[PDB]
Amino acid sequence: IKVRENEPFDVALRRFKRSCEKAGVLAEVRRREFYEKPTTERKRAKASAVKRHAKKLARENARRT
Amino acid sequence: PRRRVIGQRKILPDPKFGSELLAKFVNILMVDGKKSTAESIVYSALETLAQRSGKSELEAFEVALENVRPTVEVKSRRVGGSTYQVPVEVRPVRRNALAMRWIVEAARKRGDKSMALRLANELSDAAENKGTAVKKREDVHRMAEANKAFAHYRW
Amino acid sequence: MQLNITGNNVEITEALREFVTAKFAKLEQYFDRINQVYVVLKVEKVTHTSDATLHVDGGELHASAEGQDMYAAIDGLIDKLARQLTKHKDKLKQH
Amino acid sequence: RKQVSDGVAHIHASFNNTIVTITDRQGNALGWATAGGSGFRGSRKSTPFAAQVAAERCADAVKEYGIKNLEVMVKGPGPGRESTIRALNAAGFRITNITDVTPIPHNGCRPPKKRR
RNA sequence: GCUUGAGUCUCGUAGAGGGGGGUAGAAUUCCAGGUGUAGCGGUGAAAUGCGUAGAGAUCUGGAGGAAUACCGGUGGCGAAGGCGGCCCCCUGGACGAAGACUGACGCUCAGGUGCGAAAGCGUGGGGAGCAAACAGGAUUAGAUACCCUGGUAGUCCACGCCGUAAACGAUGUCGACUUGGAGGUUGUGCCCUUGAGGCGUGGCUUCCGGAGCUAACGCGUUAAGUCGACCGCCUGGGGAGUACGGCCGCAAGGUUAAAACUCAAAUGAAUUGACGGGGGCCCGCACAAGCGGUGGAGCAUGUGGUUUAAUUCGAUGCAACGCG
RNA sequence: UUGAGCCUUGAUGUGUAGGAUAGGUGGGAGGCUUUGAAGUGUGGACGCCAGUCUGCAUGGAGCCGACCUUGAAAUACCACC
RNA sequence: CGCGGGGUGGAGCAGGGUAGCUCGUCUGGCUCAUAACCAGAAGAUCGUCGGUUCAAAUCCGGCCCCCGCAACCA
Repeated sequence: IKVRENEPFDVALRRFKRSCEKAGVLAEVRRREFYEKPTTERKRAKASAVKRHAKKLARENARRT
Repeated sequence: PRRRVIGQRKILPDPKFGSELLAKFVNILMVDGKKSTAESIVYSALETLAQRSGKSELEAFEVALENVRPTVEVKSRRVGGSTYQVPVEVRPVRRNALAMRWIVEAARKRGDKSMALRLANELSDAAENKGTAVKKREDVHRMAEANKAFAHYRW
Repeated sequence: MQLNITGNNVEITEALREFVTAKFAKLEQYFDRINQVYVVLKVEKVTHTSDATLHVDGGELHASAEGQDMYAAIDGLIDKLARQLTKHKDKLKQH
Repeated sequence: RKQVSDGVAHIHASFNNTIVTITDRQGNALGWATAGGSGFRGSRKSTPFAAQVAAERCADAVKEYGIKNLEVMVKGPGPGRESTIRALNAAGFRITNITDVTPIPHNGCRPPKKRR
């Protein structure tokens, strides 16, 4: 966003700050208001997020190896 | 193949000079499995190289080979619904073998009378860099350097 | 496109040969450019059956259709081949 | 002429093309170069290498001004946007600041429809 | 009569609940000016389009419209539809703690009445962006579409009309009862607020599961369990939510709602396969990497076809065609 | 602010050959200099990146023409442009 | 019927000391092929004649074609 760091030049320390929220936002304002699909995608997201919570908690029983 | 990194086998060297690099070269123009007919043409083609260049015989052969060996090779890569020519850097054991194959395919055309002198003319012209074998190397690099826009590696 | 009409127990007439080539002129341009055709007509005591083997630039495609009076068999054979030719065409476009 | 020392190097970073221009502190331009004018046309305009050739073609024709230090502004979600800056510090420049100035609406005008 | 249902009041609390007015910043577009020069824009590629009359990029200033990034949350509120910047004014409901009060004042309703996304309609404005229609460029056998460049109604505001949605939780409202677990959100009581502590207790809400239920899928204290009150609705598939009639509407149309004829099925859930231009993983001269061929030449041979008195018969995609 | 024209001047015009960023023609071995030299403190223009001009010196009293190559010989000097 | 301007690969055109670029046309690569793009090559005695100097597509004459502006009130 704003790096005015000294020493050896290596954006390296720039992509830490910039790839934080500067491309996910511009790719989703890229097209389509949606107006109701955000809802669908949003609600599909957390039904798969608790799919990672309620399975990986139940996956610590055994591993067959 | 899918499996089987293949167990590589060796080649017996040339009798006249202690080299398997030229023994790899005589196996390429060996048509229909005729090695005595192959080895007689190449020995008659490199003694002709010595008088037409002044040097000794075997090191005049690779100085015509470093002028014809490539460094990058372009490939067809299938990505998406199309397929563009991505360039890739060549392994060295393929690099010389791709070079001496380009010499023979230029030697079967460029039609002069005998095969020994057909090979002997452009082995000189590879060193002076005006023959048609070097024009295969430079037009490969002309296509790879035009396609420098395709690559996740920078060397 | 080269037709090769052949009949097993169905000796092909002249009206039937032009009926094949006029029908095979349809599935021509309208679907794909093709190399070489082998058409086989068969009668097996009930089923007027007609096969066809097309050769295209990619590979080969074959279809068979048994019908009612050897005219509806080829009419069902072309609709079986035309759908396989559109599936093969869009497999080679991928835009 | 004016022989200015410190400048600003804006980098436009669209998907289809990358434009790099060089201005001064006051904001009026000096020279520019694009990836479509560097010989790359069509599918190769959207390559980070084509943004590098656009940079060194813009690093030349500003030798008349004598820039040794410049800031870097990047704008757009392009395939370049960082390979362009590597073609500038290698070209003999002192990169004081690197700044992201891409336009983000706090929800304003309606974008077009998703293409199918 | 009674207070347990229902309701009033006293204190608080949370909230994109609603209506009205103001205002802020980011961004798009346009206009004007400075600098600056040959490209920009777009795509799988390309062209239409824009630009040497100076575009695009960049900087300053201005105009205008619409929407409120982050916060933003299987979070909150509302009867549903729905509601997101900030500030003020008017205003609705829910909820909790401790009491006080009236004393069955309740529940549910055909008709009726109101509210009711989006599109549309009328009158008057406004019009940045987006974008039906339409126009051009592509793609294609064709492309009337998807893609591209433009672009008008519309989207916005005020006041009316429309009264429809997969208006969905495909689950009417109300009340009671019946094992649990993990949370979210929002009040509140007590104890050591002695520490973001511990114990409780309400409201709404999400998920997973027990009994039981269900054709199965699943539901599971917010039931689709066990019951009671009332209402709406269903009666094989097509025809058809259509015709006619009535009512309503400016119109589009909505609503109510058939029959003749026709079929022996239509359908739901699950099962095994098969298939997918679904996903993952693996192999094969399958591709790749190479070498030598075929297709072009004459000839040998087999077949199709034609011919003939007969050119015997069989083999016909791969897996018939130097085959029996 | 700005064209255009005139005057006064001041710069600039590397093909090849080649000691060299020689404009043309003509006259043409005399001017330059201690009115404080080459080298350079220096600052630019041009820049066909090779050479020339000018500002100030702390140096201080020097340099070319004819004689080498060129279609041409030298802003050696001067005149007309 | 005189003033001007232009005659350069197939075309459009750039350019006193050597003829260039896009298309089309010749291929290479690639594609399933046409394509699209990428990579090389041929494409001119510069309209024709003369001379102006060492040397002319360039500068000057005359001719031919063409586009302009007029003179267009026998």
